[PDB]
Amino acid sequence: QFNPYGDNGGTILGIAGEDFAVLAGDTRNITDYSINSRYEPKVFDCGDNIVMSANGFAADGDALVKRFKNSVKWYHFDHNDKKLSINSAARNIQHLLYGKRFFPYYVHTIIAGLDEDGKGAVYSFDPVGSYEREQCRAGGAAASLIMPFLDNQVNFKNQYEPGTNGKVKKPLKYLSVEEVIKLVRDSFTSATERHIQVGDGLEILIVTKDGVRKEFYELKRD
Amino acid sequence: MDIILGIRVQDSVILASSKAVTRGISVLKDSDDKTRQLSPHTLMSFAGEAGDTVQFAEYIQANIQLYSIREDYELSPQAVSSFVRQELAKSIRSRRPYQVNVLIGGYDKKKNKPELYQIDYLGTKVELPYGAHGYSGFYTFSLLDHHYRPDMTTEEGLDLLKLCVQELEKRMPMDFKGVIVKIVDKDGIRQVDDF
Amino acid sequence: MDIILGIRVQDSVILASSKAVTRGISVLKDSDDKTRQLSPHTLMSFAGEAGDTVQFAEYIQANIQLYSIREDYELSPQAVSSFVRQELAKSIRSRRPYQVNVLIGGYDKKKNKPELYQIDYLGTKVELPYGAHGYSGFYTFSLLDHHYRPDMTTEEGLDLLKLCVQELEKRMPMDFKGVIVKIVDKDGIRQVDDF
Amino acid sequence: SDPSSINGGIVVAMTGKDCVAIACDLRLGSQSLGVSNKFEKIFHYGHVFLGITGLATDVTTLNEMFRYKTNLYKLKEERAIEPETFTQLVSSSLYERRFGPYFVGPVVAGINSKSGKPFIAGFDLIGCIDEAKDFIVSGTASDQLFGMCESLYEPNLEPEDLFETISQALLNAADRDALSGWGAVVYIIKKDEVVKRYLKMRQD
Amino acid sequence: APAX
Amino acid sequence: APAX
Amino acid sequence: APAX
Amino acid sequence: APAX
Amino acid sequence: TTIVGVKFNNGVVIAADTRSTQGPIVADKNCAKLHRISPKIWCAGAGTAADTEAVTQLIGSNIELHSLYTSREPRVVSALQMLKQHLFKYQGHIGAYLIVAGVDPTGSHLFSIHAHGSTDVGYYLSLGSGSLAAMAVLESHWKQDLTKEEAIKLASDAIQAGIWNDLGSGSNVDVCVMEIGKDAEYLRNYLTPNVREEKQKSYKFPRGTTAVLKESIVNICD
Amino acid sequence: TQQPIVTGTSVISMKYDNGVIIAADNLGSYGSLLRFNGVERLIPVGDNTVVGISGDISDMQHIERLLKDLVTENAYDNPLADAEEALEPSYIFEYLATVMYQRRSKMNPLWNAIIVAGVQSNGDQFLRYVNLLGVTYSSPTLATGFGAHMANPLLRKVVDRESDIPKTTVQVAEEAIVNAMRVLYYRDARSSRNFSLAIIDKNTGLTFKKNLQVENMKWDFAKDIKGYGTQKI
Amino acid sequence: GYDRALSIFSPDGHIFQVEYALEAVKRGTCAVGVKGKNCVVLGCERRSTLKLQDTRITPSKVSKIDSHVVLSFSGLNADSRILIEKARVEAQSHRLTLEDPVTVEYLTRYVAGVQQRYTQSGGVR
Amino acid sequence: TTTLAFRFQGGIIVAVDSRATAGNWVASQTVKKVIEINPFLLGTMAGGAADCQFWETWLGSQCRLHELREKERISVAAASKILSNLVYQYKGAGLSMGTMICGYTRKEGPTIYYVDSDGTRLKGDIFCVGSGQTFAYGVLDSNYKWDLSVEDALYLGKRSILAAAHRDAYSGGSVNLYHVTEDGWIYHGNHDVGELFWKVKEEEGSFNNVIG
Amino acid sequence: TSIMAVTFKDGVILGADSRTTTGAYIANRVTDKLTRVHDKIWCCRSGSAADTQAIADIVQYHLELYTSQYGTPSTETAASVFKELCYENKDNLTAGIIVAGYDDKNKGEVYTIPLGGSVHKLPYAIAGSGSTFIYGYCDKNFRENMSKEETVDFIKHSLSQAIKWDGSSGGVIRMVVLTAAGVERLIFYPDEYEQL
Amino acid sequence: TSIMAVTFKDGVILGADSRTTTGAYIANRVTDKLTRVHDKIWCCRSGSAADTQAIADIVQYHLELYTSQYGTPSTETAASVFKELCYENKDNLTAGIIVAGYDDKNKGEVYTIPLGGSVHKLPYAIAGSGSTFIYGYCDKNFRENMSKEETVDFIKHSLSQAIKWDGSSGGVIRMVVLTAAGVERLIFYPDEYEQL
Ligand SMILES: [Cl-]
Ligand SMILES: [Cl-]
Ligand SMILES: [Mg+2]
Ligand SMILES: [Mg+2]
Ligand SMILES: [Mg+2]
Ligand SMILES: [Mg+2]
Ligand SMILES: [Mg+2]
Repeated sequence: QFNPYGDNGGTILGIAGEDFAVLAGDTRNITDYSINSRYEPKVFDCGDNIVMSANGFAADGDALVKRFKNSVKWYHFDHNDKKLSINSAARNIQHLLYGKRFFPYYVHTIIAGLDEDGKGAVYSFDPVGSYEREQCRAGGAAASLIMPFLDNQVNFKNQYEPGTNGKVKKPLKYLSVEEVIKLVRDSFTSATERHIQVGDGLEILIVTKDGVRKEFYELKRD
Repeated sequence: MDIILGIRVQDSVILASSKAVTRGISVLKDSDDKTRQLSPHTLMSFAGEAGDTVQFAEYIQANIQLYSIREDYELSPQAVSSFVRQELAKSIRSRRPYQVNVLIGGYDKKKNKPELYQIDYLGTKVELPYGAHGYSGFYTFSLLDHHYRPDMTTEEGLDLLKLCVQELEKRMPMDFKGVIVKIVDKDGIRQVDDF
Repeated sequence: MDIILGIRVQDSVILASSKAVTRGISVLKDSDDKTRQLSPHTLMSFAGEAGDTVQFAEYIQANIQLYSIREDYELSPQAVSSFVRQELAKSIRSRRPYQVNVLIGGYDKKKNKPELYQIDYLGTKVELPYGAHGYSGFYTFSLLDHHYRPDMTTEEGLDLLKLCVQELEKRMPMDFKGVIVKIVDKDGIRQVDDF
Repeated sequence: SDPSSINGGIVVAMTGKDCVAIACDLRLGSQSLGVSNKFEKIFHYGHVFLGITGLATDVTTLNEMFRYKTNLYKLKEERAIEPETFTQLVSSSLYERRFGPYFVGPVVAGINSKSGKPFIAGFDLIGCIDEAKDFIVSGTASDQLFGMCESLYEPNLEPEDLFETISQALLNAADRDALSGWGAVVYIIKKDEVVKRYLKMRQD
Repeated sequence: APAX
Repeated sequence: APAX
Repeated sequence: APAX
Repeated sequence: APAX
Repeated sequence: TTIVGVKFNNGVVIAADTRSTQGPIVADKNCAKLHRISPKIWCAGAGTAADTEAVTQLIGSNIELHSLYTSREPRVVSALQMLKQHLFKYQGHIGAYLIVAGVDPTGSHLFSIHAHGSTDVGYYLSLGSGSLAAMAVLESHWKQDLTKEEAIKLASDAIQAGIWNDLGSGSNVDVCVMEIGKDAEYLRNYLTPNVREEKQKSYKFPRGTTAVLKESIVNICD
Repeated sequence: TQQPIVTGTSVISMKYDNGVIIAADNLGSYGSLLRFNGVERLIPVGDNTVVGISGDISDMQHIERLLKDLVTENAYDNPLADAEEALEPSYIFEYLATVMYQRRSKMNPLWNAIIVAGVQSNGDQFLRYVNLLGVTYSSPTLATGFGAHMANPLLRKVVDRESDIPKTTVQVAEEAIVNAMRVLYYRDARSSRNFSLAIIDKNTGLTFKKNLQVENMKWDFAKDIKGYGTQKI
Repeated sequence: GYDRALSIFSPDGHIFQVEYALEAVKRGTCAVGVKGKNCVVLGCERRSTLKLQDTRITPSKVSKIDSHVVLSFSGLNADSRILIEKARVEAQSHRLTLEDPVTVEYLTRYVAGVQQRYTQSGGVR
Repeated sequence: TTTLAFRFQGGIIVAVDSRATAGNWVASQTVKKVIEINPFLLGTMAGGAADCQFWETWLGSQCRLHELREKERISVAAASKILSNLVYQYKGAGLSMGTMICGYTRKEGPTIYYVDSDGTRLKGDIFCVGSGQTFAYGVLDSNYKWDLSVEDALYLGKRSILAAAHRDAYSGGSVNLYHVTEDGWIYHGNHDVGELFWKVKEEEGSFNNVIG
Repeated sequence: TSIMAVTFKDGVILGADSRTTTGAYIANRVTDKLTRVHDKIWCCRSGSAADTQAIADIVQYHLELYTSQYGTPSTETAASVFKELCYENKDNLTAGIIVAGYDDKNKGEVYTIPLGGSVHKLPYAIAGSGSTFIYGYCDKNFRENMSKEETVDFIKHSLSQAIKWDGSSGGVIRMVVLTAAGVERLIFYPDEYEQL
Repeated sequence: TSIMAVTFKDGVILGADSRTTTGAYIANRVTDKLTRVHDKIWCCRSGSAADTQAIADIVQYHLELYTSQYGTPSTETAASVFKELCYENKDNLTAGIIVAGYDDKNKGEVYTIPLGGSVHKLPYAIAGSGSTFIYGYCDKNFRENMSKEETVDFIKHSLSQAIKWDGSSGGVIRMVVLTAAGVERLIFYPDEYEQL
């Protein structure tokens, strides 16, 4: 019987700071136990200071990204070149996803950019368009390995103030871009160690009010 | 849903319908009225698939009320029952059939007779002295075969109904949270408030 | 079968067990005692697959009574519970396993402490302040999490149990026909006759 | 219907400088229903520690079995069983039930009392030994534990530092698993003192 | 699809 | 059970 | 059915 | 499995 | 797994990667897939990890007893026959896929055994998920009359193809060389081309970070 | 909902310093029956693109017709059809990728794996893959079927990353491709000895070689193999 | 389907088919509505060039749309039946979905909407 | 999920948890399971995260159009029936929703409707909905009185979600609290179970099953 | 597989391809499917590699024990021992075996044992997946009392065709010659047989 | 079925057995599997009798209409119309068809259309269940530019063997000869072809 879905592996990760946000993903693409490519990007600049990744079944991921990019194009055409805010992108993507509720896109979607007050924002979606804004999200194959690390290191979960008798939590605070890139790089090397579908390369898109910058790092190729 | 009964006595039709609404391992409600007034002298009780029951009942109610307004006249219980049967008979061969069973109790004012119709989801119609849908019938039919008489009063009918509810509360596996009882006669439709 | 609960208070263990025995759409019985005395200070309630429950309970009872006669001594509740667990743990990999869940309530006379053990058909044993098997736990555990205190009297325990039975009679789909309550303490095992 | 995730729970073990740590959560449930908050998954036979995750009836059974076997070992050998040896005994005993196994994920930790070496190991349900320098993980939140351990861990931690690290790995992994948590215990094991600490964690 |  |  |  |  | 065996001039060499998987997760980064059946008969195993270890020890045990009983050094064909007849009896349910090699009074030998119990003879062999990557290399570079050093290079090259190109294989290369008239040399972690890079940050916590409820000294003594 | 009947096995390919090479054997199998032997599975489009196809041959022939119709359509009202508005490899690929994904989305796939190899008008090498699911990817080496398992590891020994492409000559790369084809003939039970190979160079253009054969095979050691273990003669 | 644009604009900005429909109303029997402090009364003339009429069965001029709303009219009698039926159906549908009978304004707005629709749809007068 | 809503002397209490799960994987601890439809209308979410979120924000748009067209706020009955008639059209397609539509209008008073994806629509004073509904019911039912003070009602609702969050593996994160009156809804905060459990254990002396 | 055995003037010749299959993957391209169960009684193996090896090993053992007690067994006897194994274990075995041997009384003999464990004595026999494609050819070209060189050619040409059409056959063509003169192993490589 | 078509010096010959099967029962022992779609374009039918008849009837209709508007269609064109039907309806059809025709420009041509609806132009083609048994034979015996008598013999001998081994083939051997000279029907009975 023909199975219209496949699984291309990889994993993605979004972190939001005070005046920036990052969207990272490995560059490995796989099916079963074979590597298809060691460098096939899956995080994209979509215009209007929005970056997007839709990880899982790549064909669905590409279709969705294409549709959203196109949605941004027509938003300009129809509303006098107005900037598509991250909250508006998120809601639009919900409708893109839920429109295929009964034949879903098999992807975990994350977008990152800046909210309307210039603060860093990360939005994540389930495959049929449930969504939520967060400081923090890992998605894809190694999500279960990385996400609890992020709860601990980004949101300081289960961490208390020493000598306060486990009564005063470690206080929340925004991270510098330098600190965030450190957590991203460590998250991915750890994920690469223990997950076979993660490796080869890491591409990070950083989003500030001056635009979108990229950084790339080698990952273990086994 | 589950328990719906009906008895026709000399001068009225009595409908008894369980109050419980259960989903999973939770009784969500214990005061549910499983009935719709179709016209001032016609009442319909219903049981079956969740959602389907009320959707069907209200849809029939809307159609009968429309007819009443259009002709300034009340359709006879026999006529209403035939309309309802046809709707269910169509439904059973649809893409998704209504899984609803009904009892229609009405007082025909032209004949001055009470009438009870039992119709299942397939559109199987029968006029009866007493009726039941679901597992209820497995206790009540035999009980009523024994105790029922054609010329009973409304009060005798209610006592006969107490017997049925008692037996069901003794031998039925489920807690159906009692019944709401309604009487249909020459003066219309009313509800007994302590049962 | 279905409902079995147990609460351990300061000086006793209280077991409450439903009285109904249902097969198909008929409640065959409303006074069933779902319990066996294993020794004078140890009581076991049980629920599960028809036939298996009593066969298992009586078999354990026979073994514990044999031990008592042989050694002229009463096995501690902890020891009895471990014996029972092993029997169920063997059973789960047999050709046909016992599908029986039990609560073992006992008063340890060496320690002067009441003890409640919850054991499922897989041989999963846990000692608890309060316990339940089947769907009952889905209402009572949270209720008991709220209202239970470790130092309650036997009377406080019974009131706490009234709360549990009330909630189950409100929200459970089935009519389980009330509970038989039994108290295990330093003076042995007795039955409360009006619950 | 998957026996390894009916009851839930986790075990993690780590090595440090002249020490080992082994920790577990305290949950025992029946699918969605939490039943017990006191169900410890770590046992010891002399100075050798065994943690067992998986089906709770088998966890209990295997503890009772290895107590039995190590007691006879001690009587005949006139010494306490060492971790390297116990690890082998665990492996033999599980593989003996190859085609009708115990649905468990055992973890061994301890210090060899002759050589002073810290030792940890993990097993599959069928007896396969996984010996490791660093950490072993087990249970329904094993993915999470692998993630936490692989990022948090560093070699040669002092006992009080190792305690923080293993605790944080357990806690944050448990909190991303619906079937693990409800309390936690951490054993810090040095050549001849063993401290046992109960952690404060979220109770949902 | 995740649930609530 | 793990593989190689 | 008739095959060839 | 290997066949010939 | 990836495993290989390569014959040469005066003996035989086997090699294996060191990755263990439980689904997509790497269970063990450095397990030993090379097993000693007798001092000069070694075994590489792929498939169900416990099965390859257990079946290798059992036959190793019986070979030792047999060697003692006969006052002779064990032969590879005895290990071969015992392994195959055992595996055949179990109709494939014991999932051991083995490359058996060694030297004995008869000479040097190389065999493979599949789990249903069929055996093969060859100058070069590969088994496991990475066997096609390895076999591509073996078919490309193998020749008649290899020296010991050529055979080692060829073997570890074949394992490397598996490490890089197969998601079921990774980490290190183990080798064992069995030369006629000499002791077998077991080269554990012969190659280590997948060393984890230095982490960006130390996650060592402030002491007292973790909230404790109780302490107590455990009694390990008598 | 389909099942492939007449099928073609691996298509293998790689980038080198000046262009791309792609190869595929001339077999059309029918299950285990090696039914047809003169099957061309590399289809050139213009003088700058070759499309290599594996999988169902009836669907391959359909795709041939689409490509040949695409060339026709591009020439319509196009005075620069053989110049600035000639079909690029990237156009041909995206068209195919679009079709493949639409057909999978209608639950009626074209049962193929496709590699589009060519050189863009600016001289850049194009190598991209698409299959019945509409999955697409690019790599310095690409292969389908057994090729993915056996050719890629060999071809990646030559070009393991982007930077290795300038360092790889057409002689080196053709050697690797031709060697990979031999290995596949040793090891793939649905391969043939005969194959075609095409080079698309940014200077020399398209060279299409038909009727190649696998040669220099090692079989001699077979004579020394007696029995399956203990047998001697 | 028959498509012709029958209701169209004339050079002076009038829609003659709508205006001629008004002429048909003008020819109709008189109807009057007066609302008191606490009631509304509907009066209707019946043209008296007709004896041998059977008044039991002859369509009355005031129609109940629901049990709390009535509608009367002047103009083409056959046309009015169509509007009354549509109005009656909408009244029941409103009860079904809103669980409340129609307001008089709502029901009026609906009937009005139907009438307007017939002034810019093809093939209908 | 665990969600509840109950009517009482002082209006309506609405309380929900914030956990989303995919199997045993805890997907989020910060889901907003109450949707604020208008200043007098609330909807609760349980079942499919997307199904609930999508159709309940769609419901808000439909309620907005009602008030533009009718120059009047929509009745709870009519708002709930839009949602129930919508999901009934999809019956069998596999939508998964258990929702409560909670609000005040002058014509109705404070009103709660339970609406689920089988097409069941029920008016009532007390409902609990979700995988943890039974746990919430146990506490809620055994302390419920019509005459609870606003203060007690808020706590009971909060405490009932806590009960379910503790015992039900698929409920947790935090409690979100609302109070609905004749003047509209009032938010009464987000309460992490992380701290709330220990606070309640200490102050109330309950949860003795737990190692203190 | 493709296998066959052919009787001729001086005895019998066995022939086979050398391909072992694991799906569409060739697990072994130089397999030896012609197997000795006694000095001048050999068999061709097809079907499951594990089953046919296990069977041949048992048969070799029986005939070794037969030899010790009663001297050289007949080819018929060897075929009977194969049958007994194949027939009695027909539910668990996938083994298509041709038995061929040389007596001095009986000259060359061929017994084929298909899946069910029936026995069939024939002048020549073909079997294995590839045999389907050469029923036509072999029936048209076989004669009795061929010479050694004619028989080698018949087998070479037949298996060449079976290998050409069957994807589950390939590699080298192996042959084993069985006469009064002893036992001769032959091998023919692709470059020779392919272009026949 | 067993069917084949062979090009030669003067044109092309089609051949077929005459067996129709309804299980192991022979529903028709004198079937005509060689079918006219135009004066000198014919086809051999295999697979479902109903499918192949329905297909051939439609093709005949298309080519009749083609003829009326544009004159005589090429054999390639006829094969294209078969393909279009077989390919587009591949899910619902069990039709293995060989198309053969004679142009005066192109001489004899053979196109085979297997199950999936692919097209393959060949010097000769064989198909049907019985064809498996004669791949060896036919590959060994076919040459290009045979004479009419050689081609009749090749087909007769080939189908004789296919019929001998295939239980789903039998009856008479029918042939249709296609040259510039016109159209010739041949038939050969069992007593002749069996003992070849
Ligand atoms: Cl073999
Ligand atoms: Cl026919
Ligand atoms: Mg990796
Ligand atoms: Mg948890
Ligand atoms: Mg919880
Ligand atoms: Mg077998
Ligand atoms: Mg072949």
